[PDB]
Amino acid sequence: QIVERFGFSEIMRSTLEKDNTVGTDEALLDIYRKLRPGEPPTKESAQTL
Amino acid sequence: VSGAAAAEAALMRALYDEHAAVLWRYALRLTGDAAQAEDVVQETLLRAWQHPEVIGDTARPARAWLFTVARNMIIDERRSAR
DNA sequence: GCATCCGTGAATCGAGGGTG
DNA sequence: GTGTCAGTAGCTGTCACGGATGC
RNA sequence: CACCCUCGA
Repeated sequence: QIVERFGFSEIMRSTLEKDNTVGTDEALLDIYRKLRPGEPPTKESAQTL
Repeated sequence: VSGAAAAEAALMRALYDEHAAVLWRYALRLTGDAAQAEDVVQETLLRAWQHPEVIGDTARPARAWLFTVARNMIIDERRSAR
């Protein structure tokens, strides 16, 4: 669906391609450990904030 | 044997990783000073290691016991220190 | 072997007044 | 002595430049 | 004295 919305631009396609991790529950923990480092990452502890 | 004297460490390093980075924030908001908070955290966790009658019952909230330790130490500094 | 990012620096003197 | 969730503010509205730092 | 403000050539 992301490709569906931002497909008219090559820069967004290249962003989704050059991405490191894929998955709804993966990028979420990525954000958590970069936003509040040093804490155990719970799926719901990140979904809450 | 020696594995037990190592189990003590691996028990602390396993609560640090789950509670120090959160206890820090508590003392931070209450002091507005990350340096003191840094100090208070070590003071508190040393007491924790010194008081094993609290972490043994893993099923009970340790974090909740820690917050009060710190919250008390800060005010102890906030006595007639003015 | 090379782009990124770190650290350095950025006019002179002078008056009064407040707070931590 | 302490014991159920218990969790920053603030902020990027400067810039030119050289060279160690790092991918 | 630490910062802060306002100002003068």
